[PDB]
Amino acid sequence: HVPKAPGFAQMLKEGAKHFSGLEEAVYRNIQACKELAQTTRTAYGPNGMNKMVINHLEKLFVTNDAATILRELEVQHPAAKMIVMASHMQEQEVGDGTNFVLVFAGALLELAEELLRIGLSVSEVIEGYEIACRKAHEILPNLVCCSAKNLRDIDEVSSLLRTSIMSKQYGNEVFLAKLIAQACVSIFPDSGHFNVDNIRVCKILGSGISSSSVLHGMVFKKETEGDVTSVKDAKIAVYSCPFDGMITETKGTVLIKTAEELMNFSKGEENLMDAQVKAIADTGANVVVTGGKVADMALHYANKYNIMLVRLNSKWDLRRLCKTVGATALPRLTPPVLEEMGHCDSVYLSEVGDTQVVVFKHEKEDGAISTIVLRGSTDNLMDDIERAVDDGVNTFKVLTRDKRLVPGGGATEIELAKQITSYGETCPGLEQYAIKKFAEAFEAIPRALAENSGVKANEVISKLYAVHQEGNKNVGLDIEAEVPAVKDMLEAGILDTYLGKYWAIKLATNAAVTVLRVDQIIMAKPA
Amino acid sequence: AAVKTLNPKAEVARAQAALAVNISAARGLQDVLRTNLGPKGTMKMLVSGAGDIKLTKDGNVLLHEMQIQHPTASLIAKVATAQDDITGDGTTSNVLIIGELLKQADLYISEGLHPRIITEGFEAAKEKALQFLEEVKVSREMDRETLIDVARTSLRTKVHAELADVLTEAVVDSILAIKKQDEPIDLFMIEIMEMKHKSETDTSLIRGLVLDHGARHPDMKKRVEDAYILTCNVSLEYEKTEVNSGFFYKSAEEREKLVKAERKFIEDRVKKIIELKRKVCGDSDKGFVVINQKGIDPFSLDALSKEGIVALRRAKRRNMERLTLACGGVALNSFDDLSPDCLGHAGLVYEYTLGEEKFTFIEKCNNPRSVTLLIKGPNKHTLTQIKDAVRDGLRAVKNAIDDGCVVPGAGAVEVAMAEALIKHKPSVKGRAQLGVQAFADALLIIPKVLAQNSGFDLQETLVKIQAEHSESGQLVGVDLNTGEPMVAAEVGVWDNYCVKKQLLHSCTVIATNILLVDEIMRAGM
Amino acid sequence: HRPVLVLSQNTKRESGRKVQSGNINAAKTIADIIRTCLGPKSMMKMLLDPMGGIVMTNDGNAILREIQVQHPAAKSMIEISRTQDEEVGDGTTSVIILAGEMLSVAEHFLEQQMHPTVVISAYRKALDDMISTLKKISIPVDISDSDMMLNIINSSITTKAISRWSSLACNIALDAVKMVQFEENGRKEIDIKKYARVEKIPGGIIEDSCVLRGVMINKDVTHPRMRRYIKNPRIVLLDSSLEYKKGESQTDIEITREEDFTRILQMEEEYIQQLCEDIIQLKPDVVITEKGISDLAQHYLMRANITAIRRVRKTDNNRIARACGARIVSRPEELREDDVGTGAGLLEIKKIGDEYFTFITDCKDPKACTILLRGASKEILSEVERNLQDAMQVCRNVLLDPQLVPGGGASEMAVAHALTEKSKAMTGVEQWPYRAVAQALEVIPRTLIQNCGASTIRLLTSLRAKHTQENCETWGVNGETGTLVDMKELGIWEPLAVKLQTYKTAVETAVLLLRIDDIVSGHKKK
Ligand SMILES: Nc1ncnc2c1ncn2[C@@H]1O[C@H](COP(=O)(O)OP(=O)(O)O)[C@@H](O)[C@H]1O
Ligand SMILES: Nc1ncnc2c1ncn2[C@@H]1O[C@H](COP(=O)(O)OP(=O)(O)O)[C@@H](O)[C@H]1O
Ligand SMILES: Nc1ncnc2c1ncn2[C@@H]1O[C@H](COP(=O)(O)OP(=O)(O)O)[C@@H](O)[C@H]1O
Ligand SMILES: [Mg+2]
Repeated sequence: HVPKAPGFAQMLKEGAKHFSGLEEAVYRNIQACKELAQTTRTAYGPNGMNKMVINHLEKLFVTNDAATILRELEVQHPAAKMIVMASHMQEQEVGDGTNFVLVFAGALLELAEELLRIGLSVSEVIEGYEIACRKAHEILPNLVCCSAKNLRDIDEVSSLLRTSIMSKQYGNEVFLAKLIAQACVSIFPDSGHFNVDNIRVCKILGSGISSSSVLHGMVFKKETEGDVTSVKDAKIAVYSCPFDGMITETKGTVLIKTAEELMNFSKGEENLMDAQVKAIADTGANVVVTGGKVADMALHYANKYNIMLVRLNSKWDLRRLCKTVGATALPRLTPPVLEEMGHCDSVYLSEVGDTQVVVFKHEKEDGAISTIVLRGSTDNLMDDIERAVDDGVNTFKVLTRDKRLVPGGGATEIELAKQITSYGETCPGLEQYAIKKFAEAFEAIPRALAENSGVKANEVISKLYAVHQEGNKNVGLDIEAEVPAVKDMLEAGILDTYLGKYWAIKLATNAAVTVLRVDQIIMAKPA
Repeated sequence: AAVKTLNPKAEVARAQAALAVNISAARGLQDVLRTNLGPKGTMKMLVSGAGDIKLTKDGNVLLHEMQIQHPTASLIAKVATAQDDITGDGTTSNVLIIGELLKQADLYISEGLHPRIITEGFEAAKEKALQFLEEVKVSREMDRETLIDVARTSLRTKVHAELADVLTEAVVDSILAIKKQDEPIDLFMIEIMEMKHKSETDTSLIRGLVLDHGARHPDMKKRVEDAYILTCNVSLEYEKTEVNSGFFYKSAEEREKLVKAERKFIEDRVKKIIELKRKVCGDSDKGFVVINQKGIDPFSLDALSKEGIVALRRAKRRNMERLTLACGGVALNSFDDLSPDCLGHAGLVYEYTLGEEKFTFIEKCNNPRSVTLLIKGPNKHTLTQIKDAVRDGLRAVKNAIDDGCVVPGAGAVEVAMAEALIKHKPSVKGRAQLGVQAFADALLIIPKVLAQNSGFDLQETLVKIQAEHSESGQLVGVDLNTGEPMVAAEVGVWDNYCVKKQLLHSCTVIATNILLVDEIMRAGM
Repeated sequence: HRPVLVLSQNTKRESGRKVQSGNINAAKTIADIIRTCLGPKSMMKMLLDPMGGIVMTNDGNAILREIQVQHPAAKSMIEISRTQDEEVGDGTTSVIILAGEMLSVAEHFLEQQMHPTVVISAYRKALDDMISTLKKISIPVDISDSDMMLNIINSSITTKAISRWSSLACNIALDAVKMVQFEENGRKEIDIKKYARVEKIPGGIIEDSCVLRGVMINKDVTHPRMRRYIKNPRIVLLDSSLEYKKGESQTDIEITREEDFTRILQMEEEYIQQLCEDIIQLKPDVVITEKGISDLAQHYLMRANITAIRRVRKTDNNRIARACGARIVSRPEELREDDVGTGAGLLEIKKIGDEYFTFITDCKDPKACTILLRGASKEILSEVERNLQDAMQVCRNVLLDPQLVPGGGASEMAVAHALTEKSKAMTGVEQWPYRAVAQALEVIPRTLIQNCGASTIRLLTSLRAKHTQENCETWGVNGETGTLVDMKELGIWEPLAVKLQTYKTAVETAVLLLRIDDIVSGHKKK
């Protein structure tokens, strides 16, 4: 009775799907990336909300940073992965502004559907977006008002680091700015390459955030196996070999032929190990840190000559200790150390938060490495502050590469929305519609700041263009209370990552163009 | 797809997809039905789920009894149903034009052009092809030798030309003795009976009627000469009252007086019949035959057998119309005005039994105006060959009488119609120049299929036929024996005017509608 | 097994932005289905039904009736096109595209933290101004003119599949409405569903299809002795039977004597002769009833030369009562001279394709006609039947309201500039959703150029500039060529009742679907 429609020309798939056209491929890639823009719109800004995200391993991730949210969400849409990998490249390049890519490119594709369904196809939206993107990189040097050049000390960088902290830790914006100032400035390479790997975070479970501090050195989570825990001289000899003797590598076999070789073998092994431990006690060492295991005879003479042993099973933690005390990891067993010793000020042990730690505390010569010891009530809170700390470390690397800053908090995106609209009105072609839609994509970025603050964004976005009458270029958003009456950004001190704003516009424009180039999708059968 | 969003169990086809569905299905029905067009075609054996053999090659019987489940194949089967309903022949040639109107248009739509531009050229070509058909029709004043050649063409394309010489004398002579004086010929006056007596080449034309039932009494006469036909619609059997009453009697002797009383109203109808046999001067043989559409009880059959009246029962509805014209009597519904004026006449009424199945024959009428083709096929599938050919041949000679002009034969129409569209192809003055070329190449499949089914070359035959047409004025055609271009108006190959008129109109609208379909989908579950 | 103590078992709950923006995507989906079935360059859409048939059509109402959706907001849009099909003829598709676009611009303001009651209150202010604008740009129609009414119905069938036979379908649809324009008491009524029967017969050509001046039925004569060709018959319509049936009682006869059983069977024959003698006192020619006729009733009508039709339907008896001027009686002994349908023309029992058809045509002044459609098959004859239903209802709207609106995009852009100039005096928060109604009306000239392949940027800029001046204001989109031609030269005119019902149903659909913030599914009823 009822007939059906079979395959027509190329239905040769064995369980796969095929998409072609503007409605089946182009418009469905837009609506899929629109849901990711509305997902992280709530967690954008200083008034953003956290998200308890549970991955496949049934563990909890609660954060307001959009970079670590997409790493736990198992997205299966192919065009949605293009806006996830574009936000991951913002984290690898500058380390801040990953939420800016999801809002800007999410608004670029949303306004692209309002252009393909109204008029010209993707051949002019792509060419219309690239014209306005090149002009967007010309206004950004003209919007620089301050610079992070004068007085590079712990007082000036405390206020310059408040913007990256208050966007994820709004209430703890003052204490975390001081902890990130005493750690980033202390590891300065004296006008050289700034390394973000030289700042570690030791999560200690215990009291609140007021007990957190920064120690000049390294803090581990291991034991001593001895009784020499009080060391004040701190002459550190670093070894990468296991501190248990010297065995061969091929087979290893003791061969006894008479009774004189059997009885003297046990006493000959103890005298061989005694001469090696006392060889480092004559050089003045106090702390001997090894990488491998340690025999029982090595612990007998370590406590006899009163030297402290530190076991580091990790090999990447052993390389960071050599940059801390200024030593060299020796692959051979204990030599007479000439000049490759370490030199610290105080190596001790203390039980903080029911966790016995080993602290290589530098008193006077403080700047070789820094470790921020965070204290939190939960283990999930210490992970969110560590994400806020690592965004502050990556902000200090941006100011090392480029000291320029632009007024954030919405003051930059309105001036970018005004100048691109001036290029769109003076364009004598049909591609001027995509240029005016490129400026409206900058309009939705302070719109997400007002919706998270509980303010009506229509009255917020109306006052921004009213105060930008060709000469102000600095008024952003005052989201501290309702009925905004928005003020200046240079006076409040909200300005951060001009180089972060430079790569975020370039990566989000190339992400939206790459989606619009996709006209035909051929997927396979998933497994 | 949008239909997949709302209804996930609803398949769909897009613009370039639904065109490939309809075109590939039109070539599927084209490649099957092109092997049976004309006299040189091949027979098809159609077996259903029961196991009966249906051996035929008519285009309407092929499309109906075929295991195909396709929406495009169901659209052509609806157009092919109306072709065999009003004019008979022209069903196999109907599908090949639709299969070529979509194949020739596939070469232009896939090469950048729009399907609507091709449909604009089909209408401009159909108007010129319809005016050209009115110029090539030949009026021959409906001669009885012209109707032989018209019926010979339609019968040879359904039988192996040994029965076509027999069935031509049974179709033409049956259609002439129905109506005169320019009256519309009713095809219900010809009864089609299926026998099994001798062989397939023994189908004769009974000038009267053949009834499929015989006498229901062994004492009745089997052969009655010079009989009177009394056509009745009364019920001679026992019928109860409409109000349910029931008898009431006291004694046992009063019970038999009620059985005699309940049959008194029945026997009064029988006394009206046996008195009519005495009022027609019954001092001779004077046979009486009652067809009697309603059934007769055996109490009245025993009463009529003693008087010498043959009585039949349980006839058909149209037997009171065919026998009324054949016998010349009046079909009565009551016995209140019985008279010899309502009686019929036949010189011979006899019966014959074929395996406990009697057949009553009525013959020797003066002006019957109603006949019966007596098909005597040996097998069950051979009866379906002749029945599908008789109703194809009777509708062929009916259109040649109602229309005063006869259209020429196999290739004398389609070749000249395609060449007339080439000279009018630059007359459209627009983007529809290629639509007339696709319509002209689709009409040339009729000389292409008939040259392919005869074993000759397809392209070498069409060159010589179009050369003899362009270098002359005669409508030359295809020869199914030698392949040389021969004129169809002189060799005796004709066709109907209404068949070629409806082939240009039914195939054109169904091609302009299929090419404008782009959303084949299945929803409603 | 202890069951879990729950509340509202086996149901779903959904609220927030997933339902407000979820009903928009369900309405945008149906607008993309019939988007290629609006202009004159539209294409057919072949459908498949579970009954086994095939629906190949391009009308927006017949497409959505064969689509079974599971979304509740998608079921609302199907009932919108059913409402437009029952009110006017050619006003359905245009509503589904317009309601999908007014909800398309409504989804933008729901993202701007605007309440849905603010957008609806701006939609009701825009709805009251679209009705007042169409009455200012209208034009009075002379309904007595024959050639003026042919141009109105030609504008409605240019979209449909009968645009090829435009010279024939305009004369059939106009003459069908003018015959059924009946007025007994002081009230004018046009019934084109009960009196304008569209009978289709497979076979013949479409050019031979014409509207008959009378009715026809697919019924043969009861007896072959009866005449099949009467020049001027006196048609008497009956309702009761001419047989002897069981009464509505508990009648039972006790037969004791011998003469009693033969008397009952004679009284059944005399009862039929009593009613057959009562109907021949007026000397009729054609007797038509709705119930059975016995053979004894055929015997009296045979010798009186009466042609009897047996089992005509009830809907066909009411249609022939208006064509011949008869009265359907249900009592043979209560017949009067005013119940006889005199004035009927030639009655002929023709045969079309091995089937008899009773033709009652050539009437003097019939109040009901029958359009005889003949085509290639039943597939395309259902298309012409659905297109003539949309061609006769657009002629009914002019006879009830003789005002024309310039269609083809000129109607939608004349109000889009009227709403734009009227929005300058708002000065409030409802000004911006008021501007989106004028931009949502522009999707109707947007669809006329996307179907013919014209440019959507170069044409909308020139068409919006034509409505800036108040002089011409009737410039629309030529769907045939693809340029901008004035509608006073093309002749594309739509009635007022089609354009008013299009705007009134598209706005109120957006009123209903914007107030929906919750959906509960999974409960049973009684
Ligand atoms: N004190 C403040 N006042 C107003 N706006 C602020 C303030 N601090 C931060 N913001 C805004 O919050 C936003 C946070 O963006 P963020 O999510 O950090 O981007 P990314 O994900 O690229 O790091 C910035 O765009 C900034 O404009
Ligand atoms: N004797 C003949 N010689 C040449 N052509 C013939 C002859 N008989 C039939 N034909 C051709 O065969 C074609 C098909 O005939 P037929 O099968 O009866 O009709 P259809 O194919 O429509 O069922 C006709 O168009 C006719 O031109
Ligand atoms: N020749 C033409 N030129 C421009 N527009 C046309 C032409 N013919 C029809 N149209 C437009 O096509 C549209 C068809 O609407 P339609 O789908 O018939 O509405 P409904 O579904 O209510 O019948 C009309 O609104 C009309 O403006
Ligand atoms: Mg930040």
